[PDB]
Amino acid sequence: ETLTVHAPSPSTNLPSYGNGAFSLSAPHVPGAGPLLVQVVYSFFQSPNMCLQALTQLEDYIKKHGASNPLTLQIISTNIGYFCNADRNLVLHPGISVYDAYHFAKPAPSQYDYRSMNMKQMSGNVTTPIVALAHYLWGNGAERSVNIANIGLKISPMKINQIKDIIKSGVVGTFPVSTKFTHATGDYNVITGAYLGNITLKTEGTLTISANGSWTYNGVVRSYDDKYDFNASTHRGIIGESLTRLGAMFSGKEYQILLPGEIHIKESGKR
Ligand SMILES: [Mg+2]
Repeated sequence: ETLTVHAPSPSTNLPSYGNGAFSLSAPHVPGAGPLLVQVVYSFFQSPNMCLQALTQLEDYIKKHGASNPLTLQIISTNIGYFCNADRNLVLHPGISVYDAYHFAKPAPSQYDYRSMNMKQMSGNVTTPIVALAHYLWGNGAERSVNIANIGLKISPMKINQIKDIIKSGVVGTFPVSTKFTHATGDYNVITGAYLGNITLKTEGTLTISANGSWTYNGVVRSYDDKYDFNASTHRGIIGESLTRLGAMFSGKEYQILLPGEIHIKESGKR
């Protein structure tokens, strides 16, 4: 019968992340000055800022109680901080996750989910927690992320181009047109967590040379129209955090849209 967490709103949001009691913390580096500024800037670009945040939420529940009102305030506020930052990243592309999280207007503690929530997610490291947001509070509404933002790394050796073990190469030219399943969770802990396994389509050329070396020059887009956000679809360590949290609190399954197209070129040797 699970617990409800109040959506982020000025009316209920705590004044700061962790209400002061805990914080996002970079790795330790000796020194002072602008050096330390770089350290926190790069830490907000790491997937570890997302894992730390989730872990610190999980840790606080264990220590204080899932139904403790303050815990419930903390889940809501903290997620909202992520929701606000991810909003800044969508509305100001190519800016730093740090500056997105810390942009003073609008105030991050004044984030209002009901009026501010967006279909579009950035695909940056903030997105997994925002994906949790939309489960908690989205009411099965549809979301979206561009495939150009999910940090795709293709390894043609895992596709249908692997049927080059036929040694036929060269050339040089081999037309490729295939659908394939791609496990983002295998290498990308951000994307794996909320998208997990996706189905992709690729058209392009495979260039194998006389000495076993090969290049695949092609285009990738989503094969399936949509993907389900539920516990069975989460992949990787962060996905596991999402699953444990989502079981504990009330929410609704939704679909995520994956539009757009990328260009890849990937080489190797037999
Ligand atoms: Mg790190």
